[PDB]
Amino acid sequence: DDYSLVHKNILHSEDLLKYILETSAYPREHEQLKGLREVTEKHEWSTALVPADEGLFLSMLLKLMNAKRTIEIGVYTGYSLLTTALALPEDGKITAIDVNKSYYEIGLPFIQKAGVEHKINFIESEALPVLDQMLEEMKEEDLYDYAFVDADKSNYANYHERLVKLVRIGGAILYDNTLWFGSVAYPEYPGLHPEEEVARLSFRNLNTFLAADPRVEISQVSIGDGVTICRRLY
Amino acid sequence: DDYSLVHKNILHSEDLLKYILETSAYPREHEQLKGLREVTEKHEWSTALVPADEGLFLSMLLKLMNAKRTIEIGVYTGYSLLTTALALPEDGKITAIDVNKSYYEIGLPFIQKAGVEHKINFIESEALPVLDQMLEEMKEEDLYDYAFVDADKSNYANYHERLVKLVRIGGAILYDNTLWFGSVAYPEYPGLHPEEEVARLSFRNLNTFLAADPRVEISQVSIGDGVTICRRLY
Ligand SMILES: Nc1ncnc2c1ncn2[C@@H]1O[C@H](CSCC[C@H](N)C(=O)O)[C@@H](O)[C@H]1O
Ligand SMILES: Nc1ncnc2c1ncn2[C@@H]1O[C@H](CSCC[C@H](N)C(=O)O)[C@@H](O)[C@H]1O
Ligand SMILES: Oc1ccc(CCNCc2ccc(O)c(O)c2)cc1
Ligand SMILES: [Mg+2]
Ligand SMILES: [Mg+2]
Repeated sequence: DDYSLVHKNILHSEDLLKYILETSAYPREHEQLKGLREVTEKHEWSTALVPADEGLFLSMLLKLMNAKRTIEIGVYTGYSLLTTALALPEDGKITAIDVNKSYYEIGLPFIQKAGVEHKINFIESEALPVLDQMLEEMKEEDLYDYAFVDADKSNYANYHERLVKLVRIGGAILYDNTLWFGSVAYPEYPGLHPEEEVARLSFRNLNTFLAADPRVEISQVSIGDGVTICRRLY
Repeated sequence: DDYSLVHKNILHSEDLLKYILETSAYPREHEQLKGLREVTEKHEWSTALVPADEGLFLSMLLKLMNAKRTIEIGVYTGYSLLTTALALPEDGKITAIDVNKSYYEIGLPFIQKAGVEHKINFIESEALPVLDQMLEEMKEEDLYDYAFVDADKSNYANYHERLVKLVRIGGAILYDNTLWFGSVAYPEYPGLHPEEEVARLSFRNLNTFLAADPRVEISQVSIGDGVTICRRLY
């Protein structure tokens, strides 16, 4: 009623997305992930929730690459965070960052019931100052295997400049929402809320930049709202 | 053309697909992959060609899991095979299986000029006999890291029972076309060629079976025509 893109999906039909969720995603969704999702769906910002089919995709990536130490930028109620914590080994460690811990406390009971809260170091701050402080203290043997970026959309390019130094060589950086409900496909797009237009132009610039960035290999994956996987080359 | 689905997209517009390919895939596509794709686009069976954005996704998965030995079932002109060979290290090895070597001869010059043909063992045969002989010969030290299944659609479930024993624990099995142009989303779908309808039902059964299969964790990804990633648990 205030933002324009919230009822749009990138697949050709709602029926196909429902088929995917019902056939493949929900039967593989942890019970605490199911709980966190269903309370979040009643929250006013439920449009920002990472969907269940994308969540299982993040879980698969974490396990295939044997991730141990991860960083999560943009937590909200914690669906992707809890997804990550359940995918990591028992000794896995996550640095979670979000300006608003009130959202996080919506999901924390489910994280606790899942028995994975011990893996999480939550920092209530803006992401950039923490990443900049991490650049001064980071030791080469302390680099992250994996980074999920899902915070302020207009700041992804700034996040990238830090994360290509905070993630190990061969580690992964994942940028959520890089297709922005399909609106990135046109130079001009009508009738968006000013912040949705800022994010749209930001993603158009980020997609072009990442495609030309020699520090990484990339794969833009038309899952959820678009996820761009980056792999650090040096 | 006899098939009915060949031109249907699973994204909501051609413009979105073309944005992804033009922005994120084509600029990252190896020169020999581009040449192979262009020749194949002129072939009568170009519909079955793995698309460029999915190719980068397959390549990203291989590198993040540091795959070294792979199997490829369903080669055609070799786009995904070349993709796999370019991702592997210099001493990587691939077993490629297809019933029609003449398709493979179309892309072979591009594979050779990429300098990666030495990694490929091409077997001109039906996949099931080869897979069965592989299970009779395979030692635990020889198990594959990664398997890409993209051959006779109605036989995926049969391939699956062999491949869950031929990929290592923690190894990945990927099935192509698991969304089948979106037509899997409904119990019935009018206007299909008979063997288009057989594949559709075979994928509907396959997707339900894979979601319940305790031997693997899965992730169905709405990229290309749908890719289902399986990871062997035991
Ligand atoms: N500058 C900033 N630094 C850190 N977090 C920020 C931020 N600006 C916005 N955010 C947070 O980023 C989140 C985006 S919604 C994130 C969704 C979440 N990944 C999921 O799994 O569902 C919001 O919770 C918002 O509070
Ligand atoms: N029983 C069988 N065993 C092995 N290959 C088969 C087969 N039946 C069909 N095929 C082959 O499977 C291929 C499917 S098209 C595969 C496309 C390819 N993966 C790409 O990257 O473009 C065809 O080449 C067909 O010849
Ligand atoms: O300042 C904004 C930016 C965008 C909107 C519209 C969509 N709401 C944000 C959103 C949507 C999906 C996500 O995945 C995500 O992280 C966030 C509203 C206010
Ligand atoms: Mg998001
Ligand atoms: Mg295919």
